[PDB]
Amino acid sequence: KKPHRYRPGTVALREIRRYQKSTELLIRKLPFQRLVREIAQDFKTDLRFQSSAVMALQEASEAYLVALFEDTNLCAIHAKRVTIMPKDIQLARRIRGER
Amino acid sequence: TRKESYAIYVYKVLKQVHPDTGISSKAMSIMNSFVNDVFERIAGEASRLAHYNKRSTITSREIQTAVRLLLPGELAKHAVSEGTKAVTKYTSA
Amino acid sequence: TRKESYAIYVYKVLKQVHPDTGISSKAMSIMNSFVNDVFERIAGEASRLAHYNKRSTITSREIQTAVRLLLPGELAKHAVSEGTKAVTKYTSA
Amino acid sequence: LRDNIQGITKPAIRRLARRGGVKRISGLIYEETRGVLKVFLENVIRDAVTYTEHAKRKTVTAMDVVYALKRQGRTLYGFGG
Amino acid sequence: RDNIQGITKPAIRRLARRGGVKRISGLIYEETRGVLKVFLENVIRDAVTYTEHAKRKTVTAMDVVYALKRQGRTLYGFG
Amino acid sequence: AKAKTRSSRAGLQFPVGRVHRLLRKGNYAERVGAGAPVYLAAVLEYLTAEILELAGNAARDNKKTRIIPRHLQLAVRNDEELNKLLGRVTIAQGGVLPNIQSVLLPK
Amino acid sequence: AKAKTRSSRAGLQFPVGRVHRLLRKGNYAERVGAGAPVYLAAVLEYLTAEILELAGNAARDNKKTRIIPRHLQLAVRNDEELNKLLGRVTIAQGGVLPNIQSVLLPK
DNA sequence: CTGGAGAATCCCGGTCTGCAGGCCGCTCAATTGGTCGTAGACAGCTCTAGCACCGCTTAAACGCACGTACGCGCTGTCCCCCGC
Repeated sequence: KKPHRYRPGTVALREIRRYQKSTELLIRKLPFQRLVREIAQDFKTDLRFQSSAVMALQEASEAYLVALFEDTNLCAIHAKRVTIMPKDIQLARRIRGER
Repeated sequence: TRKESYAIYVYKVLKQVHPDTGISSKAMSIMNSFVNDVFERIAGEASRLAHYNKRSTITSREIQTAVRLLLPGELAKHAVSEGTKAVTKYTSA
Repeated sequence: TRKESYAIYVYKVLKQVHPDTGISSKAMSIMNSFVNDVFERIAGEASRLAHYNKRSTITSREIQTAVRLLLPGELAKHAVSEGTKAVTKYTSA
Repeated sequence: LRDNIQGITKPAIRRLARRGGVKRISGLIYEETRGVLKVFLENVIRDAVTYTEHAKRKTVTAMDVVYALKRQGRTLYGFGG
Repeated sequence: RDNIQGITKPAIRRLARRGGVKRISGLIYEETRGVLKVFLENVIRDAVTYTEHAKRKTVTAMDVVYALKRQGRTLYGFG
Repeated sequence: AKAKTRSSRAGLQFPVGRVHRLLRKGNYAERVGAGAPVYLAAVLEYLTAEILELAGNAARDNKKTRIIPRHLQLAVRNDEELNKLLGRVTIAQGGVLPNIQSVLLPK
Repeated sequence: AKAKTRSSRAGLQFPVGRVHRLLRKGNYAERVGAGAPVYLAAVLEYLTAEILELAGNAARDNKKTRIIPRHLQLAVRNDEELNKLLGRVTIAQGGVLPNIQSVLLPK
């Protein structure tokens, strides 16, 4: 009569393995399209969009985010830590040249 | 032979903004390098744009778009204003 | 209208090296884009080489130089060998 | 169109980090991720709209996105070429 | 022949100081030597390529300028 | 005599004539040399052969008869020189290399 | 009639004729618009004036009558938009901005 | 060490289906042949700078003594992120 729960972290490793083998998008399509159109609203009104364009933005953004996450993980590990801190992201972006 | 540069024009611009400030040779060499760099960047972007729209002519609109793409914010706005004013003045003249 | 691509030649090469291997449309487009990008890189580098040397022609020597500049090590050497072999064969025949 | 950046839910960023090889994640990360993503999207969309307008068009094509990504040093294959 | 040892530790320390570095480990110097060597190969290879394509035997500064430019490191003040 | 394609003359799979046309239409120079398009076509063909060979090896390793973007990404990233060449390229639906840092492994 | 410079007609200091000639010989497009070199020269002149003003300010702050590469570097790095524009540009003998991290300061 | 237990994953048939690839008609872009103009290949000339050498001079690198603070290991606390 025990809940039989897994230890903290093994599930994280399992999902890391799961998501490092797949290739599909990880973000819901409709919210991403809504955000993209909202951002584009500030540059020109009544703008129409090809669907292939929105897929292109989604792919590029997810790839860039994965790269940034990988760099941030290295930065945090350099601090002998296991959890990711925003300071790691800031340092990584600064080193990349984005800051 | 003779090699052309931007020394005289940069000198005149300097005398317009700072009518008393001198300049060294290394500085104006850097000036000419910077001018050439910007020229090549804008011209290449304009050529890319013209090829993008299947057109054989490079007009001032292409340069305006290229400047908007290459310069950040306020610099782009001010440069657009300068180019528009110069074009209008030359056409009127 | 009609758009052209490198699809047939890519499929030919695929059958040459892996005669029993198919390919999806998306991957096929990926190779098409890759070939286009490499074409642009080599062409731009060759154009810069010609302009630097004040030349009117893009010859195979410029192509070889651009290949050396843009390719890493063994890729560059093998590509140079392949290009020289193809040029020799075409010249002879 | 207001309050869409909240559309990127915490599980989505979690999945993104898991694909990024991240095992333990702080709770005060997600808003930073959203801000950075917003900056990147703004930077790309600005140039994409510039390209679309220079062509005197009213719809944004994927090919415009391709040019915008290329000019920012992030080349993407498989979207027209 | 060990010109890589021509890069003495005072010069490395000076460069670190201009870089705003206060405390330096002893293992740093050889690491800098290696990284600088790698950078030098990367630049010089392209420089020699340009010199050869021009069918010349003397490397010009403009060759170095082009090599740096094509590597994403633009340099001014030399042409 | 009957027309003989320059690709066949040089024994290549890629269209040398189309390459020459693109070279002339790219505003790259005033005039285009005779052998340059052949050289470029040969180089493109060789690189295509390299990437296709690696992708086919990967797809067979995954035990599929068609090459998908995942196999392309695996082939490009696993090769040192190909990854070096395509260092700044994003492959749609390419996924990531299954790499995990050692420190996060359960000990 | 007497020759009048196109720069004077546009009220510019940058040589519009030289710009147009370089555009023609730069292999950018088959045809060049008449209003193109004027626009390009105007943009170049504006940017030159901006950075020259900043460099003159820096040189005056150093009580020097001539702008040196150090002044140019200081002006470029201090101006946010200018620094972003020349992000990957290295200036010879420009030095670096004097900046020291807080944690290294004595406490 | 070490069986059980439970959850997670793999695998092997069995079924369906969209597209990969082959086939076909056509057409326009590649080809062939001939003209002509001119870019650069080539030989030749000049003289600049790049290489080498030598002798002083002295600032900088080097070696070393010495001392201290900091990177690192260790420990206890709590809170906050993960598994559900």
